[PDB]
Amino acid sequence: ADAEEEIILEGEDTQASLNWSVIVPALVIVLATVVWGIGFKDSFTNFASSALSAVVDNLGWAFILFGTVFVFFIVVIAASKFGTIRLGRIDEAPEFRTVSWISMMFAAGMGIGLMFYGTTEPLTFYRNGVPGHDEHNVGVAMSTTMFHWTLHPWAIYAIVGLAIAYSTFRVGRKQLLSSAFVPLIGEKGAEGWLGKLIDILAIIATVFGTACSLGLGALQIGAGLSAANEDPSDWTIVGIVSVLTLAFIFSAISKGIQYLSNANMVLAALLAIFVFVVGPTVSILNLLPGSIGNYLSNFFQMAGRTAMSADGTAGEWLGSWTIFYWAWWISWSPFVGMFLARISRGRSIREFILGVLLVPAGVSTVWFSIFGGTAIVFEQNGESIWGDGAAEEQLFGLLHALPGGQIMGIIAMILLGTFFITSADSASTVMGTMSQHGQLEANKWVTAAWGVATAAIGLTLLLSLSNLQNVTIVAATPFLFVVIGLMFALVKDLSNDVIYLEYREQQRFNARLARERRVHNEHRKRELA
Amino acid sequence: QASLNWSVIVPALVIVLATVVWGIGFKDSFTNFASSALSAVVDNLGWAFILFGTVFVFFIVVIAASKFGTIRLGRIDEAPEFRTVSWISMMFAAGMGIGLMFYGTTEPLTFYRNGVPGHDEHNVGVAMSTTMFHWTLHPWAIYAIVGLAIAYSTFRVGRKQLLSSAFVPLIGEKGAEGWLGKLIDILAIIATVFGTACSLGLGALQIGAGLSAANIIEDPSDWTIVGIVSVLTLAFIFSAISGVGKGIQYLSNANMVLAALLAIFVFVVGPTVSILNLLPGSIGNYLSNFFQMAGRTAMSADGTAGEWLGSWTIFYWAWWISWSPFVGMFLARISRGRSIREFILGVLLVPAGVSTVWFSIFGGTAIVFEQNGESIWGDGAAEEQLFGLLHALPGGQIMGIIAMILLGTFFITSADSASTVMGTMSQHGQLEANKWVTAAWGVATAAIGLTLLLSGGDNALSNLQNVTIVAATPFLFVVIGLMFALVKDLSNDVIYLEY
Amino acid sequence: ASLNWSVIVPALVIVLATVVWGIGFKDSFTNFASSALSAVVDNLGWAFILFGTVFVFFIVVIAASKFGTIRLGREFRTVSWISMMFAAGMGIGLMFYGTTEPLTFYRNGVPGHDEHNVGVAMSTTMFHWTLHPWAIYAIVGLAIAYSTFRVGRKQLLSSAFVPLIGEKGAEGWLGKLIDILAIIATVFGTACSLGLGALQIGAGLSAANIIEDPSDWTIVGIVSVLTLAFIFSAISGVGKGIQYLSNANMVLAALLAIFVFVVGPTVSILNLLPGSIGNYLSNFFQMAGRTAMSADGTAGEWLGSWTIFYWAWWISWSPFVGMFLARISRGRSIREFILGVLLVPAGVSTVWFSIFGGTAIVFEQNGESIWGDGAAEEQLFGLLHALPGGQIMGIIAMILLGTFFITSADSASTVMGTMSQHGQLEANKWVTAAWGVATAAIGLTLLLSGGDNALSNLQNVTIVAATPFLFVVIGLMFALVKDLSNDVIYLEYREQQ
Ligand SMILES: OC[C@H]1O[C@H](O[C@H]2[C@H](O)[C@@H](O)[C@H](OCCCCCC3CCCCC3)O[C@@H]2CO)[C@H](O)[C@@H](O)[C@@H]1O
Ligand SMILES: [Cl-]
Ligand SMILES: [Cl-]
Ligand SMILES: [Cl-]
Ligand SMILES: [Cl-]
Ligand code: NA
Repeated sequence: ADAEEEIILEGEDTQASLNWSVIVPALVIVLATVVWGIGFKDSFTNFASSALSAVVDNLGWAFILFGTVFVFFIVVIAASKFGTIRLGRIDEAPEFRTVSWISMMFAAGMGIGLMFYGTTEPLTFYRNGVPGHDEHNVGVAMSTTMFHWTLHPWAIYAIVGLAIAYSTFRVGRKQLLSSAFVPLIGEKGAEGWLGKLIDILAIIATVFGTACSLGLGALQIGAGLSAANEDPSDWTIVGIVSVLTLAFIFSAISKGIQYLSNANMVLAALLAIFVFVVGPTVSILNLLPGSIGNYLSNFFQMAGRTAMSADGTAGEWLGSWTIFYWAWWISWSPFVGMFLARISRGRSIREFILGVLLVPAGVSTVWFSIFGGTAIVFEQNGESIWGDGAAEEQLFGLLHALPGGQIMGIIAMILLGTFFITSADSASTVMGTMSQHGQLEANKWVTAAWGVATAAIGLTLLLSLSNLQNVTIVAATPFLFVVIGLMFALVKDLSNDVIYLEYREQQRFNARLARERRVHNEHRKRELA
Repeated sequence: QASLNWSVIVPALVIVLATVVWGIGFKDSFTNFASSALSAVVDNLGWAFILFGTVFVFFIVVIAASKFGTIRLGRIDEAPEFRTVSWISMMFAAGMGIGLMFYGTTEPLTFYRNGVPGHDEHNVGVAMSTTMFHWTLHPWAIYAIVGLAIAYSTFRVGRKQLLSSAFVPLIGEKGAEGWLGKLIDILAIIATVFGTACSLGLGALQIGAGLSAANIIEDPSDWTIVGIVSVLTLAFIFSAISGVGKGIQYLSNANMVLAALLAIFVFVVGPTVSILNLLPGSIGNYLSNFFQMAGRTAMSADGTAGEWLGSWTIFYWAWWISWSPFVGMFLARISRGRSIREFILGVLLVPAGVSTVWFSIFGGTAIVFEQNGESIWGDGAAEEQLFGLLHALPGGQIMGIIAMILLGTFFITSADSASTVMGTMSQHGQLEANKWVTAAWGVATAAIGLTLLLSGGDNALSNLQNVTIVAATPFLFVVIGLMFALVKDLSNDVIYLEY
Repeated sequence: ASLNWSVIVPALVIVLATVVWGIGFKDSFTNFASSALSAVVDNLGWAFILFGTVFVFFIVVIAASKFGTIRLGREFRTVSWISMMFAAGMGIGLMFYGTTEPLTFYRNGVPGHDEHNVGVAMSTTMFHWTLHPWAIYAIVGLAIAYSTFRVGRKQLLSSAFVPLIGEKGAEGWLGKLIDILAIIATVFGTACSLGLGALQIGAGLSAANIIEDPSDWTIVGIVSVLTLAFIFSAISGVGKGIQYLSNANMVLAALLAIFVFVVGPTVSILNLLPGSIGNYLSNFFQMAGRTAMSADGTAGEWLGSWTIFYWAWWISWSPFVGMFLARISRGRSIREFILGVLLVPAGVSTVWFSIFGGTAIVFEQNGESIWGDGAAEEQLFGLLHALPGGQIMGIIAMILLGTFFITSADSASTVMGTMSQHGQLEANKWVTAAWGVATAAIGLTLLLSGGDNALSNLQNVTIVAATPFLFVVIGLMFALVKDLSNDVIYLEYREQQ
């Protein structure tokens, strides 16, 4: 027994048997997407469309409904009795230091978005207005954006994060996105076909998710070069893709990820601390209460905005906006949960939440307040930043209108890169981890096999943005349910938790004990007469 | 014969008969008292129905979150007689009914076509968010109070299953049997009379305007809107005089089918995707606009919405206060041994779920019809709009015949479940009501339905509403004061003292 | 017996100057008011806005959570206690802006909203007079009352900062500075409040057919009269003076409102209770989020003379109010004290505005306006005269107006003397009458500095006076936390599992 016991400890830990049926079926869709997008660029882009108008139009309500559920659900679980439960066992304290913890996850699950949409999204919602609302409305412009980037999207991570972190550290299963479904699917099913199907959908959803954030990032680095210092031909779209395609493959191997994302303060924060002072410092402050206040005010209105909203005239806006962000963050969750779990060893199910929602929310707030704020201010001063309307161009158009803009258009260029890099190395490691049966430390070649093959989709979704968008949206549609159902696994798992049962056992006990106590003191007081 | 309090049955009868006589005999000097009182009630007591309507929702929710939420309806540490899933399935049954049939298509659409006060017209959200506001939290918060009350007094303590006993903490022991004890249980009865009879009329009128639309009867003549009732009035008796057990589940299961069937029909045939969109739209909006709706009044809209109210909000509120005695019993019965916290959340969410999807489907499909050039409005006659909706969909010719029947079945399960509850408050809290009393009440109640329905004449629903409003008005304070009894009663509970 | 000179003298140099400067250099004086006003507003407005809400959430978090159970002790009847404090914290408020505010927000609308909009005219008026302000009273009083009754330090506002500044700190230059700002803030606030009051009472005589002239020889009478009248009460201390007045003050309060409630648009006023509350909850966050950047930039000026002024004003009032709230709240639990400064004062503000603002709107609606020439200090009486028997009740309103101020003045004065003697609870009458008159004569300064410069200086000078004190009120928000966590009843509970 002793010889077969410890032999399996070093067995699964060393296990590098790359699942041939988890990797290949993914390599298939990936390279098939590349070729069906290189060789076929006429019917492929039609797939993106017809599919989108099917996903968005027939499942949009599901993103809309459950998107707001995932928020509440996890807000409950957090303030729930399951809160005190420690991810792993009570023999484990926080793995990394808190500040390094919250910083490693917020800088890992954060698409280049804040760069890309930070300046645009608010300035757009302000110029063109959003459905069911007037125009040039600061409140709605801010509240809406906030709504896209704070609690709503980040509770998605929390769910998958807690679902894996528990299924792994607390129970002891392998770090598969499918093992988190054991409470429902069973020990057998997670090793059956579904287990893979999920670990597949997870990988494919991860790919399109990263490739999108890659394409957008590329377009903006390129547009960042076009306006700052120019490449009409796709030499740099494929060249700057390489610069990054190789950059994050570095950390996937190496800690390098523990340090790369760590420096996003000298870069990102600097940019913000810069724009804060230089620009409309006061106006920005005015948008802090204006963002939180208005965000809280209009919250449910947004969760209710569907296709019938605005007298049925919003189906489009959603697809271009909200519904895209939902599906897009979803495609990221499979691997952002994987990562979030790891650094959350020993984190209570509660503290894990607040560090996943509140911190990233507070930043997303103070970020869109600066750039999206300053932008809307210039738009007001008649000193527009809009330009041609190309989001990729706007970011810098704003920076440049500020004393010391060129120097920051370079910083924000690299920052745009690193923002992707630090959140693409974690992707790869996970791409392979699932490629090798929850192999915590995947062979550095298999992860690099994905990270690069994932950028082979970026060069496709960008050379053949409504493709980087649509394809991503479609690639996440099924995995949506992988989060919706996951929201059930996490419950029928906790509810089967030892320490919780030991609590719910000593709970029933007392109602009986107390009952006896009061019933025999109702006789003492009744027999008294 | 028996000892069933005459002092509660005679004062109840006289007022029902007086209304049937003063409704039939003086069918012109009755409509006056109707609009005359309705004007006093809505003007002078509108702020009340409004202010307290929302109060009840706070009160109830505070009582679940409160440390009282752990207490369970019955002896200490008692447990449910049914499984939490069978429990739910019974409230689901309580959800669907005539009100949903009648106002399921009309109400939303109306708030679209016309828009509500303080808001623009053709507003999909607001049209739903308002509907929700009428049929979800607010209405059930009321029932949940009365229910919670009757369930505590009966199971936790051991008082008779009566509303008077619910007031013991305040009125005193001698009070439940005294004048108030009878008064309260009288108002409760007449409340249930016009409360149900209201539901009955809608059916009889809808069924009627459904025959003239199904091309069976020439027009909903004042002779047509009679044959409808009387036969369903005979249908009632048969289910009561041979054991009322057929109404609670033998018809419930029939309704659970026809209804679920019908809803699914429009759901799949009609704009399935739109209907779905109106799930987060209904809920999402209904949360955004909750308090703005809780603060709407005659002053609202620059002082120009006190009428919109008396025809909707104030009416419904009065229709809920009135039905609260009946629903309180039903709930109280199928909820013994359930914790208060678990009780409320079930009585608020399960039903809310039913209404949400239901309106989301019907109204939803109506609103989408409006949006896309194809209106079902017709003559604005809410009675016929359900069918109009139906006939606009393929096979909507047979579904219009089915709805005709589910109305009958409902007309029973409503006049049937009510007859028992009505008979119960007549016999000192007797659980199993007499086979003659219930059967008698149901018919009496229906007699009022016919009365209000015929007394108004052309679009008589006014009376139905007005009178219902006038019947509930006193019992609105009953419920309000019922909040106070519940609190002291609970603060005196042995477990909150044990803790 | 040994009044802290370093907290008094340095606190007098500032008020003994705002006079000579406001009287000697009349021009450059207001050129500072109008200047500072803009600096504070344009640059700190965001704060009053932001943290203003922090005060509501934080205080509600505390009261309902753990610490709420803590007692404020190791004295006064309860129903007298509420009036004691309500009267002490509430001044000219309901009387000066009780008719004009809803009526103004209605006619003109409010930044980012249509006009003739009842719901918002209430939501906005209610926003200013219910929770947000009274949370500013709960905090200061709390930090003090606790630092004193639960810990043992003196009632000096400074000592409530002990948990952060140190037992040595509240004795250092800050603890004094804190009790220095505490004094001055308390003074301007009552001066501004006195200016408005007397000013309104003056106009109360104009259309009263008693004194047509807004003559100084008249307002001065009313001013000094108020002074001497409340000096009687301040010196008469709690039991005999203050406690007796605050009840009488409430008595008139009802009598008036009751009158206006029956005589005026009864049902409409009732209709407004739900409408006032509902809308208030709905538009709450939107209002907490309304900033100078709201309404596309246009919201700047409005906030300047409405919201921000209010917050800033209530802050110049937190020192004495909150500090007095504490003294009369020994034994009162943390939950009983926080729900004692909010619920009832917020629930009394509500009924008030629904009866007055409601009638004022209800009038606007029937064409029978009561706006006149748009002079706040007149509309109250315009409202009354329109109601049968309003002539006599008009006089009651004038008196009650004096009362409202009086009950707030005495508490101020006494509390001031407490800050003048290292926390002497019941200081020498002569000192509580010294500040009572000292602060009083300041009222004349801002009133006799110019016509519009009354409103100009009373408003602005007050704002500045409570500009730094704002941080003081946000600092207590920390010192109070630590002072709480490290409490016996709490230390004995943290031991779980
Ligand atoms: O539904 C109609 C009801 O009113 C009728 O009388 C009404 C009718 O308008 C009308 O029948 C009556 O005057 C009509 C004169 C010719 C009818 C014969 C009358 C002779 C005197 C007694 C009443 C009937 O005046 C009454 C005014 O209310 C009759 O009483 C009945 O038909 C019924 O009660
Ligand atoms: Cl705004
Ligand atoms: Cl119990
Ligand atoms: Cl809408
Ligand atoms: Cl309104
Ligand atoms: Na006062």
